[PDB]
Amino acid sequence: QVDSYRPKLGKKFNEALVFASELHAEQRRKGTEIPYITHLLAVASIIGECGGSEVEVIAGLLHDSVEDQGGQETLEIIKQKFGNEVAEIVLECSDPPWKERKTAYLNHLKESKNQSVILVSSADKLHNLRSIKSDLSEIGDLVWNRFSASKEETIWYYRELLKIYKVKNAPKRLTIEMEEIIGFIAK
Amino acid sequence: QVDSYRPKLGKKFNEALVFASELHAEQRRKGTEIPYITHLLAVASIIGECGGSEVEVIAGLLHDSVEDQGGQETLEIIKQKFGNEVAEIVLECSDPPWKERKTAYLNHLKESKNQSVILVSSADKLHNLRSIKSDLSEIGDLVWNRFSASKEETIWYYRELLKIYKVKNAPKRLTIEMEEIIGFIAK
Ligand SMILES: [Mn+2]
Ligand SMILES: [Mn+2]
Repeated sequence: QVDSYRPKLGKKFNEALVFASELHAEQRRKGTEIPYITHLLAVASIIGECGGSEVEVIAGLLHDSVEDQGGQETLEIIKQKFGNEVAEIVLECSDPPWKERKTAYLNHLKESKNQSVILVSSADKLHNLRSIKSDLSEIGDLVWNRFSASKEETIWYYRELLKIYKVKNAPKRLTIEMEEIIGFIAK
Repeated sequence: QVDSYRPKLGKKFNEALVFASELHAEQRRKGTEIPYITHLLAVASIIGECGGSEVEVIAGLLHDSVEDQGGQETLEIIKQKFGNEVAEIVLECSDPPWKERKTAYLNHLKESKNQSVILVSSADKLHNLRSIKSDLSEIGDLVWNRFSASKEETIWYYRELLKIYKVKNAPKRLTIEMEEIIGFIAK
């Protein structure tokens, strides 16, 4: 259990792994029995594979913690454990008629001054898209029964997200695959 | 930091997250600066998404620990921390002319009596295939300069692995995607 010297993903990342898993222990991927931690681990992995910093990988593990697991009190815990830079990425990632809310979030991302937010966001969306594709191969169009929007609305939203990620210089390794999946799931 | 009641992925899984990250802290994905923990998190995620048990997800986090991070002494630590069932999956996953070694490992998987080994193995290979595909989109054929075998040998080996996973009833969500990626990377 030696602690290596100045590893890129070290003690704070390991603390974040445990914190994310404990915080989301009872949460499930919508419509399934799959533990939600699977999504957070996948997003953290993608961010790391894009050369993400420790702060960015931690923000990836925690990007759903304020929305889904306690709001402002959880944000304060994130600050205490992981610092304000992580907390600021998480808050900026966090999110009236549905279509206006979507447009507001898209413009929020478009105007962001934090490249870390674009990296975390695009990794989150890539994992969600891979998950739709995999579910389609198992249950077919039953996958769409898990969403709070139509297939057409969902495809529109992902297409708009992709355009923003391109204009904000998200990693091409992510946007290339996104574009392939979107075309696939659009039939 | 409440501990929920009997979560599927609980205290031992959280201990395994930390152990895997500490053990592999200095290891990098071959040919890159990417921390190796990214691979282990991705494999654990895939196993969980296929309905894997806690034992299976932990084995996924640890499937490269004996080969890459200390052999039999590390196996004994795995037994002490996570039990002999996890250790037995890890050992059975772990691996003379190259082509005969490959054939021996393929037959080893084919004869396995442990469905957990097939699940962990197929998740490992799916992540490796996704990684090749993503790297191809960034660096093109330079990806092949990272391997200890030719492109033709690598494609052959993945094709044979896929056939075994199908005959051993690995999850179709994994083998369907494997087959797509293999065809893509084969040009
Ligand atoms: Mn998310
Ligand atoms: Mn592996």
